[PDB]
Amino acid sequence: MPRKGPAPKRPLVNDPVYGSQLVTQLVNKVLLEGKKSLAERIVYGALEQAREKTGTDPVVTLKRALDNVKPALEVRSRRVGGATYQVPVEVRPDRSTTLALRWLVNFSRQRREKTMVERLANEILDASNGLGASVKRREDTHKMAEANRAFAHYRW
Amino acid sequence: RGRRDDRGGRGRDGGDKSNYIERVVSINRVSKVVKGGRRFSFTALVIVGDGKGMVGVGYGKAKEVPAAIAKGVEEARKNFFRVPLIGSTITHPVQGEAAAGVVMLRPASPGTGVIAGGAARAVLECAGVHDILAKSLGSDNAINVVHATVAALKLLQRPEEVAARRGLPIEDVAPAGMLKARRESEALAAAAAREGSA
Amino acid sequence: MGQKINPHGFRLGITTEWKSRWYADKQYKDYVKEDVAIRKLLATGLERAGIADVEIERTRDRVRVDIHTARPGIVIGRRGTEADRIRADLEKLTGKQVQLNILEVKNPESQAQLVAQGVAEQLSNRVAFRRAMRKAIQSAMRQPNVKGIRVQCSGRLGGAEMSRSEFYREGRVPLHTLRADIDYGLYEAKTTFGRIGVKVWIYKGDIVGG
RNA sequence: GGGAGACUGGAAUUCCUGGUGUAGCGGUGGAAUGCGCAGAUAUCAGGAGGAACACCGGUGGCGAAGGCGGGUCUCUGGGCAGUAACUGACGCUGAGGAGCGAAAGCGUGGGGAGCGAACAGGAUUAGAUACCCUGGUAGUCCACGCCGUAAACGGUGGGUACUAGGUGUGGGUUUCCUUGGGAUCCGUGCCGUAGCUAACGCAUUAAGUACCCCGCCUGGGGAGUACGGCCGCAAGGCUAAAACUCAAAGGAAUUGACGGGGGCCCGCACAAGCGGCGGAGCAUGUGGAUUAAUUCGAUGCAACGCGAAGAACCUUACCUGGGUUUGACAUGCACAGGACGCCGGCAGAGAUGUCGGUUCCCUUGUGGCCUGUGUGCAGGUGGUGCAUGGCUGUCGUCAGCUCGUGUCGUGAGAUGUUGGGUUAAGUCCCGCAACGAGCGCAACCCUUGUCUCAUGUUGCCAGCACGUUAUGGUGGGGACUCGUGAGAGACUGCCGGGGUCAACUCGGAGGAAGGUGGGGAUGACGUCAAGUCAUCAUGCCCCUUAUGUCCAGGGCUUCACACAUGCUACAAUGGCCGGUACAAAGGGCUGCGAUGCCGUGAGGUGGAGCGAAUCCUUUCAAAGCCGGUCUCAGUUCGGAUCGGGGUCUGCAACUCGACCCCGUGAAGUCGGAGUCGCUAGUAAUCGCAGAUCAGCAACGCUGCGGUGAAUACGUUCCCG
RNA sequence: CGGCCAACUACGUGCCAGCAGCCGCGGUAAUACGUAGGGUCCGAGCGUUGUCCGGAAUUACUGGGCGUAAAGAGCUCGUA
Repeated sequence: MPRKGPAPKRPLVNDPVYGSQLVTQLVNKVLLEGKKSLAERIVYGALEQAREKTGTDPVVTLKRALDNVKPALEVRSRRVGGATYQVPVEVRPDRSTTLALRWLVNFSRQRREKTMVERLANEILDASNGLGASVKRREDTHKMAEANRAFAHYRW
Repeated sequence: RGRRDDRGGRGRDGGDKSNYIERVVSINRVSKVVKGGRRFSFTALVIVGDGKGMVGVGYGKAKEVPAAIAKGVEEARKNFFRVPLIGSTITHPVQGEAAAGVVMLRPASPGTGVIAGGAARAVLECAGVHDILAKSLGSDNAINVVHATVAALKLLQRPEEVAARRGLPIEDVAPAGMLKARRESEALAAAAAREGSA
Repeated sequence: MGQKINPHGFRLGITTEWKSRWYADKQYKDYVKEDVAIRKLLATGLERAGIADVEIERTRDRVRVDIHTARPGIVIGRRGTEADRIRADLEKLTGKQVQLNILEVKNPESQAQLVAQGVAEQLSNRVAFRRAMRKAIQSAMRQPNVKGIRVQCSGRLGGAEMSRSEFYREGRVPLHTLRADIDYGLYEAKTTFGRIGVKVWIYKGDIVGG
């Protein structure tokens, strides 16, 4: 389904408890394989722990962390003539939400809390303030993009 | 060309009219490289003719040998060619050229025999000649010497045709010995023909 | 190389019927063993005779062995002398009693098995193989009703060292079409130089006849 | 822009002096030597000096050929046309001969900006005596001479006459319209007949048709080399062999393959993701080493959980030993027979031997039966897949592969099958010296998705009745399933737009489903001397007193290693205990085996009931959900290993079975270079059944269902 | 007694021993090596070697060529 053009994608239902596209998409990216129900227990429990440490709507905290990790430019690896060129490219909306949620989950998974619920709670909170390692990966990705701005012209 | 002697209880071998004289001159397997190997086919240079002096030249392409011979028979069948003679000789010395094929076809006194190489010997043994004297100069081949011999027989013409081209009463076109040979050959045509009527 | 499935085994559900027909629970391995030894017993003298098909219907332990051949007269010599000898040996080799029905095909040249018989038996007899075949695609043509034929011969053709396969045909022989009614027959010539395996495909018609 | 001489012009590069002015400039695929920070590169003003002539300027002019382009002046060469005034064949060619003759090179004397062999450093690289970079001498320039060579090529000696044309452009004369057109002589290109040619091509500027003179060729190397001579300051040029050796070396075109060639396309090919392998332990297989034997096969992709869908004995092909001869097994001869063969007893590892009981069925000649003694002979998992058949893999489920008849070509061959668009596709349309066919692709078939009709037990249970314990359990019922038969339904059929008004493509409706709905089965012509003489069959060769055959024991399971596919892990999305909910498919006769009882548990005792929509595999699962505990640790993670104790299968678990109980408790903290799979019910994870099978090395293979994601911007890059 | 070039089968050695005018035959099924049968061609002879002409239009007077196959002097002027 590449090389024939764009392929049609599956529509994604929203969350029952919270009512967001982004909560369910966070669940499907929490899903270490097999246990979607257990992924729902991790995401739900982590967002009620975010509800405990904020006292507000958890999806607003989620979208504010999701905004504070969301990148605007990504670097490529295109190679013109015997030298590897980091090429910076504009990021689509779905690509940016994917990098935000995927970085959020993976660098929550590196973090050292006891369960997974406390990890994901503390990573959504620290990404809401801006103090997680995932925000530092957003700043390192914009570091590679702004450091490599000149190669971006190819218009590629 | 093997295993031709056969007796069949089938419908027919379809033997019929035109029992002509047919000579197969040469067969060289012709190969063609394609993806993964060689494809062998077959070429048969087929001479057909009757003893009057009508000659065919056929050129058969098939991937079986009797198939190529039969296609050369049908192609020379499609394309005959008239050869003018005197008795059973040829009229006058010619040289034919088919692009490298040189053949000199010279007449001779009768009794001498068809002296020619195997391709020219084939084209002249099918034809109505019995005593001429040829030679194949250049090109050392079968196809070019057959086709050059047929071009050489296209450079032939009647004594009468020459007389007609120049608007001259024969006698006045030939010399006399060759007119005497016309009298001899038409006289034996009369003897064998009137022995053919009775 | 050519990974071509046996087409009588590729249409045995759809068009071509099974050759052996019964029902068997816990008796099946025995019926298989008897079926094998019967077909070995009908290989030799009937392959002299001109055998094409060996069907075995099997009722409540009687047996019914039926053979489709091309000469009732070599299978049935003197009445009961040539028939009841092989019939009686089928009655003794099996632990059963045999009802042998023998019947003629209205032609050969349009049984693929019998075309393979006549071709390979000519090819053991030192004839020219291209005249072998191309004599067979001849006849085996025309006859009634037959919309294609395809003859392949591999092995030491003419006694040569190389094993050259040959491939002659005429008409339409579609193998991938399942409403084909193709008869197939491979029989193997036995020369002194070796064995010349002959495959014959015969496409009778488009007719499903469902 | 024919040549020579003389005088002169500007733009640009470099250096120089002087301003303005600061830390980089230069260079590259990416860099570094290099020039700078003492004032560079940059910019402005002035000066020197050399060489080359932007634009006009090109398929154009001139010259015999080399060759010739800033300008002007001076001297000089040739060509063309027009008139026909003159001479009156004075023409053509030209062996030797003299002259001219690019570039490089040579001599003597000048000149020396740019470029630049050699020559350095830098870089690249395995290594660069190379390409690329920085510098750089002879040279390139002028004067005067040498040299004499070039793909000095139109690869075509010079002269002359003739042989259909069409269209450009250069020089000049004239008839007509009145610059346009015509006609003409000379020039230079592109296309084209006839003719020619081996073919490509040439084709009035011939490679055509003919005449005149000259040069030159006689297979490829050896070799344009030696010897000798001539010229030259030298480098070298010119003239020019032989021995010897090869069976060829060549020309043009054809079909393929190939390219770090071009174009257009596709595929988990990359990208975007997800999960792995490679490190640990084990399970299997292979290499290697061992061995009495480690039977034999299969080594890129396409060998290595592969022949094996089941190695304790058997299997079994191997080894030590014990036996054996018409043999373990057939059948044809002779020859004797009368029972063969059996069920035992004994000795033996067992094969086997020796004793004990039974002794034939037809007939009169033998047959059914064997043993002998021989005879042909059987038997070989002995050899050759480079003698084969059959079966199979692979390129690739890729879109291709051909043929007939016609035409084109001396021929191999081409054409068709190329072109324009389209397709999952040589699918399909429109063109076209082709017109058609065939094997493929598609379709026919199975399964999955919806409904209709038929349909009632062993299957369902709504509406009825009866159960009480336990449930369709039971009388009953066709309503729902479901089971299996027949049938409808997807066709771009219906509407909108692009389409050449063609194919086909973008959207919409209806519909269970939308555009080959999903998955199968289906492998074209051939390739690879691919695989297999061990499934079988088989040609030829070999053994026949063993390479046959019978048995016991051993081996195929050995182990300092190395590879390969898998499984369990390294933990909290987890472990352990308790409670609880949902499958699909299958399997079953000397089989599957329930309640009950005995065990802790493998299991034991027992046999209900079933050849099975019924009985049994428990009413079937596990992951799931609810709850408790564990608190990040070499641990309540992990189970290898080792000890004790058992059960079952089998004549027999030592070498070598699985399972259970108690203890024991190792490596292992997500794994280097590299690399693999996968695009939706997919990946991932979770159990279940089956074949082979007495038992099992099953973590394998084949299937069944459960829960169930992420990503695909797009063809630049790697692979086919 | 491969092909040219009239005339073929078995046995024996299986890249050996050998053959051959050129093309080329021998790697355990050779019509090409050696022996046998058999055939063919010649015949008091029949093969080999050498030397010459022929085929060779391959030094082309009769009777060849020179765009790319070997082959047009680098280009002119001009003596015989």
